[PDB]
Amino acid sequence: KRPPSAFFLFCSEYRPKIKGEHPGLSIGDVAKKLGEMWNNTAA
DNA sequence: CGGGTTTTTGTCTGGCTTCACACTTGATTTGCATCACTGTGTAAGACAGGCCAGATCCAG
Repeated sequence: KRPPSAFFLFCSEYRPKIKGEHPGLSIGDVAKKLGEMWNNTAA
């Protein structure tokens, strides 16, 4: 159901970067980082 | 006016679930306001007025 898109793959691939490089915070900071990274780069 | 005898329950007690709860952003899906119109209103009766007809009256 609900076939994902390029952004969902971006999330599922680049969230573990911040989840393993800085595990001291919850994935709220990881989402915030991934979002400020996507907004600064292209698609 | 209040003594017996079961119901009706929140806990004490601490330790096992299954759901609850921060963030995105780009869609995707619902929810709701807006606009020019609609149908149901739906057959007879009362009254004045012109018109001849025939009754009402006049005079040789």
